Amino acid sequence: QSDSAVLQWANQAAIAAFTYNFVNYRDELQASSGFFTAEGWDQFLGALEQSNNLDAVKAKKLVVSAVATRAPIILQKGVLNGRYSWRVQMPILVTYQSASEFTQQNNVVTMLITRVSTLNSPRGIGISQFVVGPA
Repeated sequence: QSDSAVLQWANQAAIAAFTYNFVNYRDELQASSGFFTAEGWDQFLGALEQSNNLDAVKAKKLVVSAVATRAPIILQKGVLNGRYSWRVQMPILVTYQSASEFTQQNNVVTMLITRVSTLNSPRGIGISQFVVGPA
């Protein structure tokens, strides 16, 4: 598990979460579940639920897409609760658009990636915590 291996793996992860539309959101959602640890997935869902973004896309029939504003960094790394973790951070530009609309947001995604058995996640690592903020 390289630091760069985790960084990129964390790069796809973030962008994937903001790549879906009102037509396929269920496939896209469920697809990116491998990216997450057992609880990181529960956390990610709970966060989705609380946000409306999804209801917005479904309602206004939008196509979400995102791109990395800057390169992802590792704020801190090392053992957290007997599991080696990386706290990766990266800004993105989300683009909620349709035939009628076109919005953009500047977001900062922060993920806690930890090590996990390859018997459940062939990669070896997983997002234990996915957290979005503005600017």
